[PDB]
Amino acid sequence: SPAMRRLTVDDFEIGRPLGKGKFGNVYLARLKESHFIVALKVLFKSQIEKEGLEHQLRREIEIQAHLQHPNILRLYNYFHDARRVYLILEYAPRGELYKELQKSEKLDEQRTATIIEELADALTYCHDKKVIHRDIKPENLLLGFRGEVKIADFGWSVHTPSLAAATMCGTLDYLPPEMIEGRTYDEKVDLWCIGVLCYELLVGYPPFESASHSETYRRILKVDVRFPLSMPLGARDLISRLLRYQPLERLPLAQILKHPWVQAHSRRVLPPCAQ
Amino acid sequence: PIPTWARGTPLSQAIIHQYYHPPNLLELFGTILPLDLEDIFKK
Repeated sequence: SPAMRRLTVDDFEIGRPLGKGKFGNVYLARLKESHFIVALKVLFKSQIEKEGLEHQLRREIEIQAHLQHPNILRLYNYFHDARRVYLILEYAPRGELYKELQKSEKLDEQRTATIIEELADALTYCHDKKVIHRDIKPENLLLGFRGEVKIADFGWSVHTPSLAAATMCGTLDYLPPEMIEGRTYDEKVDLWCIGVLCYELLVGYPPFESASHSETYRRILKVDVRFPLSMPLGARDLISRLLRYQPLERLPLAQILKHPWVQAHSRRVLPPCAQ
Repeated sequence: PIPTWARGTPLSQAIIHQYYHPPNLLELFGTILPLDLEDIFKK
């Protein structure tokens, strides 16, 4: 391999369907020559044209060609057909976090605190390099071979979140007051979501969810968080400091890393690289 | 009719090897070149 390495579908052996995205399916595949397993995502050209995401997709490629992180799922490279665009993606052996959560009922303090640091790190990287990222929530997070959290991508297929959509999707919990009301929002929204994610992983369900939509709506704006008495104190503290109405007094990323409870229970370890 | 490699032991063995003994990615997949929109899409 000199400096050519232009790939086609003829360079892959296809294994099994891994799932269906909005734009197209993801297949477990491996390179014929090297036998290196990847997750191949097949986009329909007509679908990305329809939605007017030509620029967004370009930006995804430009970001992924300049930036790398062990807790952000990698784009190795891409090719394209007359009909198709192919993304050669990092394969997440342990699948979707939300699926792992339902199977586990709840995550122990170890797995939860490991994810929270991993995510806090990935997000520090994302804000330093001044790039958009896929909003954090169990559906949008994948798992490595040792349960390392992977943000699925830099969120090019992310749609401007609707109040009505989030209500029906049952994802209203991951929308802070600023978003809920008319008000302007910055990357301080990230801080709220980590607080929500932490509660969800430990308890099994999002803190603000109920049976009524008006109820879930009231509990968010009053930040009416209710912790089960079985909840570890360290965790209750972190979620209390993240889930605050005021964005400007939400525990910053630098201090989520430094938070006693994380320190005490995180078992984060970088996956092996070459050189 | 799923191929043998993408199922059971043969896959978990292949993933385990790929995790603890990964290859040089830059040599395997080359440099990600900017997306040429005129070349790829209509209009």
